[PDB]
Amino acid sequence: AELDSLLGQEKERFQVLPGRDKMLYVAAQNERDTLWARQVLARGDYDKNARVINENEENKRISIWLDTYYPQLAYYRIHFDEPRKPVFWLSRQRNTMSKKELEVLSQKLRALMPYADSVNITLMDDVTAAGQAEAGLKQQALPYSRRNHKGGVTFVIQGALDDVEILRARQFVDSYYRTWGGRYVQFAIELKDDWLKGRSFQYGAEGYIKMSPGHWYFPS
Amino acid sequence: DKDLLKGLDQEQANEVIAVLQMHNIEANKIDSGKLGYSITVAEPDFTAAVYWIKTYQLPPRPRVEIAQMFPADSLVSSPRAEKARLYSAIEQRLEQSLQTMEGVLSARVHISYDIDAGENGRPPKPVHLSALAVYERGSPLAHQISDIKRFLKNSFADVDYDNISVVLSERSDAQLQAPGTPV
Amino acid sequence: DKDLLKGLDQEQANEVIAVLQMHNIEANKIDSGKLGYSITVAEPDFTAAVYWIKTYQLPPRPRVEIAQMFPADSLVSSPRAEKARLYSAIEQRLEQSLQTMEGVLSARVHISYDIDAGENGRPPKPVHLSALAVYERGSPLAHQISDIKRFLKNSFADVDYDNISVVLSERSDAQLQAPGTPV
Amino acid sequence: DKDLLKGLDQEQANEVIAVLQMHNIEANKIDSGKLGYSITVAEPDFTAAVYWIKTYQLPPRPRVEIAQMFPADSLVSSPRAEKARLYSAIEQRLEQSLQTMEGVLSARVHISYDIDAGENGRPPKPVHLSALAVYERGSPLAHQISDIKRFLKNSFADVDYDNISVVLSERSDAQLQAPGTPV
Amino acid sequence: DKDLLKGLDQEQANEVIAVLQMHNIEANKIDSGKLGYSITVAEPDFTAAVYWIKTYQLPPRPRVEIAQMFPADSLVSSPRAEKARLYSAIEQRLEQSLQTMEGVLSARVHISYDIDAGENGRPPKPVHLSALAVYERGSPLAHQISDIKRFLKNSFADVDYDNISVVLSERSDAQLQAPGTPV
Amino acid sequence: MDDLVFAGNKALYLVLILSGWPTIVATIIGLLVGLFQTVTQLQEQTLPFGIKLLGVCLCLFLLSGWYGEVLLSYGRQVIFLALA
Amino acid sequence: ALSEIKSAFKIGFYLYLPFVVVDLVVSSVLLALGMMMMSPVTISTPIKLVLFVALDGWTLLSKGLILQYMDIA
Amino acid sequence: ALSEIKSAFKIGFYLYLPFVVVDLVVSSVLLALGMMMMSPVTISTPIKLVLFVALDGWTLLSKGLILQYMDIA
Ligand SMILES: CCCCCCCCCCCC[N+](C)(C)[O-]
Repeated sequence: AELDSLLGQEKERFQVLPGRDKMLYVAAQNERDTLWARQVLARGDYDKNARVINENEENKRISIWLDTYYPQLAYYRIHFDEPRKPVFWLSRQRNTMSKKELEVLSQKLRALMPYADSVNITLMDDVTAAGQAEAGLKQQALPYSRRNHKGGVTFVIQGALDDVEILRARQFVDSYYRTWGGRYVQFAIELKDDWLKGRSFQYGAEGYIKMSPGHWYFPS
Repeated sequence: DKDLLKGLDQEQANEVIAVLQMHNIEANKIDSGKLGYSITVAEPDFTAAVYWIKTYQLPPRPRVEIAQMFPADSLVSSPRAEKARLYSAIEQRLEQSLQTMEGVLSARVHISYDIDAGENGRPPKPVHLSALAVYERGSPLAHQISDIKRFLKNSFADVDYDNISVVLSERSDAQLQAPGTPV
Repeated sequence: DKDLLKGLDQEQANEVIAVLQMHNIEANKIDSGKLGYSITVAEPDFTAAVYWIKTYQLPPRPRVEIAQMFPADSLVSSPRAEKARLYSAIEQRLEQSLQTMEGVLSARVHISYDIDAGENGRPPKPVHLSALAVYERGSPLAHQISDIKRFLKNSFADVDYDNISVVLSERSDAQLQAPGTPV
Repeated sequence: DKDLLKGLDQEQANEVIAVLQMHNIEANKIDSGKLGYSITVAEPDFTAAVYWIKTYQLPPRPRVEIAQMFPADSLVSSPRAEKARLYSAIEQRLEQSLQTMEGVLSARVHISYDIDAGENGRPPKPVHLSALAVYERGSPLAHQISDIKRFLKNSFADVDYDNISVVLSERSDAQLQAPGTPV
Repeated sequence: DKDLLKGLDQEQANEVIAVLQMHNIEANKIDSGKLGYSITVAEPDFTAAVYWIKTYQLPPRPRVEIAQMFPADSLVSSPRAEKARLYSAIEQRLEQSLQTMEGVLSARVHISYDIDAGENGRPPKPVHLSALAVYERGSPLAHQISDIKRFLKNSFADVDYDNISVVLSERSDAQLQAPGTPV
Repeated sequence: MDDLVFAGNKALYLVLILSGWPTIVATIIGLLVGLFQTVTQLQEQTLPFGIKLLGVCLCLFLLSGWYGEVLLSYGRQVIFLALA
Repeated sequence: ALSEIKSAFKIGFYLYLPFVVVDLVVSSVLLALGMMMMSPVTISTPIKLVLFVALDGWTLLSKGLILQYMDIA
Repeated sequence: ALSEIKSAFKIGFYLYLPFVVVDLVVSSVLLALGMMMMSPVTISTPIKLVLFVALDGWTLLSKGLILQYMDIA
């Protein structure tokens, strides 16, 4: 009675991989599927050892290990489109390593992932990342401000946004985050009430708002 | 077999069954007539079934509508009760109309009850509306919010596009394959 | 066979059948008379049938009309109640007239109830109207909105084309072939 | 044979039969007296008949008239109620008059119920009228709208041609040949 | 076996079982019908079960809703009572609507009851709202607070984003494996 | 007009209902106490005159706690109609 | 002058109605108790006073009368 | 002025109650004696007068009114 026979009728929903640790690994695509699988093991329908895994869990676990042994490494994300050969994206500018050091890193990652045969390390450009973010916000016609720091970029999107804007912003941010993660570029979205509706005012270098006749407000 | 719940309504029981099947728990529905429905599961699945029943706070409540608080069996109704019943009927008739639009599966609507004061000697306040709706997969949500706003705006004497909030979402993946039976 | 629902009436049962057949689920309707109709399906389809019943929130509600909140049985009733009944009858008569135009399959109408105020000491506000309708396939919707607006404008003392919202949609594809029986 | 509907009225059954025959579905009407009429079809046609019943929302309602909301058989009447009955009868008498014109098959009329305010303290508003009608094939619609407008204008104290809306349409093709019987 | 609790209802029993299972205590639920449910455990686990029953203050006493203090069914009512029932119905209808959003497992909502002043003569005061909600694991909480605020803002005549508090949390780890039986 | 018509009908109606229940209930009591003389003289209603005398005050007090609310609602309604 | 007088009588009419209701009800209850000979004025008058103070009729009248002419916000 | 009047009615309300009670007692006694065809007012007005004077109602009333506004000492 193989494990694949126990997961259901839809076969291609899951992928079973043997590991050097003498344990079966079940690769899932999302939380719902993850729990659909975990139930089988927790019920005890299978007699040998098995484990369930997914991309978000593995990214978190590996980042927690990196925090301890490489506390200054600049990197983006690990992609598991092909689970036998993950791809690890590192910053070209912020890192400084030799080829030997990169190889050592590769081998230690391979020891953390007993289901993978090798890990490919690829160097990506930060300017590219930041540019794709800004281009996407322009494409969506959102209002924004950009702030630059030594190791990160922050985009502030705040005001009296409309429903359409909220929806399109949410969709875009969700798309970008899945590609680049949240380490280098951050988006801050904030709603605030419109002070200016229905009031006459001067705008320019010397703006002010008439709160009413006889009352001047000078923000600065 | 262990008893989870008894004396359920038809529309509670079907919701529990749906939630357990989603998590791969095979369940059974039994009818006792005047005693209602009973739900049962196997022992290996009992723990999980308990955890999910708690986490979703099942069985579900009856659904609440403002007109229940002001039953028309009255010797006298104040202005306040009549106006409340009125608005609580409009809310329901709007939801029932939105479900007829193309591709909408379900929706909910809310109206700002000014009726919590009579406007007694006071100028009237404008109306605000909120709506939630669920769409079929592959729908251009951005392009469909416009239709809803346009439709709601003219349903009332004075409404501004600024005062209408609309939130849309897509249906989740379909649960077609049956759960596995414990070995 | 597993029981999905009991005690339905005729118009609830026919809706449940229509929805399940659309998704390729063969279902059976049984009549128990004073006990109503029952719906049954095969085991291989039980899971899917449950999921769709949840997704569409079946069985459907009874249809709501504002005249139900203000029964004409009442021995004395205020001018507000009467004005509400009046409007809630005009709405229905309009829907029934639109359903006679060429190509319309079904429709809905909504009117701005200014009776949310008595308009005491104040001028009465202008009327606003909203309408939904479904057309036969191959109809020039753009050219047909004009007729509806023209027809609605004159049903009230003061209405502007700007205050009339109209939303149209086409009928979905016809379900003519029967679903397959489980092997 | 599978049962579609039970307990229909005569005028509901004939409408259903008409709609099914138009789509090539052979149906049978059975009379149970106090239990009403029943409609049945063959299995190969069951699916289609269900889908059409949902698409048209059969069986049809009764027909609403505003006088039904303010019955003459009632112990009390406000002036508003009397005024409503009056208008509701004028409408029906116009509908019955137009059908005697040459070529008109059927018609419907609507009047602006200005009575939804008392016209107290204020000058009364002018009347507005709307009419729908259906003509036999080969009729000059353009040359016939003039007659209708002329006729309607003088039925009220103050009406302008600008305030009268008229919509005309032709009869669809005749359904003369019988549907084919399932093999 | 030692008796922990007797005469429980169905919801209290399932709550206790859930809490005990989380801490690895195997418990049994017994039904005595008119006498309710009873919970029992083994002696080696009696001490622990006692300590947790105290620490969580079990069994849970039932949910409070403000309409319970001013029960609608009465011979008499007063403006304060009516206004209270109204607000206590809007609260419940909003919570029931939020639980339909994508990912939300449960939520709770609170409204500022200004009715503790009559708001007669004294001018009425602006509304404040608070909400708690629990999400499925892997949800961008930061990006989801905006939607909630947007939705709530338009449910009332006068609300500022500054006056709406929202607190979100994720679901805890799932309890799927059964506890071990004492040796 | 229609406001004057409404408030007048509502007055006649309120009189009919508020005077209904007391006289029906008193009829039922007086009937059953007259009938069960057919078994026993049933002194314990009417013999303790002090208790019969207290009963009237008790009845009037309780009744006012059910009707004053109604009259208050009616009063507010008519004043609103008169001035607004 | 004439239109004002008329509108005043109209108001007075509405003010009378609830007290008329009281005056009838109290008599019918005294007849139900058989005390046919007692004059009901002795009991109806205090009820009327109670009703008027609980209704706070002076505040309502004084406010609404001014509201008919002024506009206050 | 509009608040003073309302206070006056509030006070007088509570003073009416005991006299009402006395009227009910008299009527019930005449019925229990069956001495039906006598109007009770003729009997109860002497009783109300003698009772209130014998208790100096006017004195207590005057003190109770002044003590809202002064201390007599
Ligand atoms: C003998 C009892 C008399 C009770 C009179 C109550 C006032 C009725 C005023 C007329 C009300 C009916 N209305 C407005 C249609 O005339």
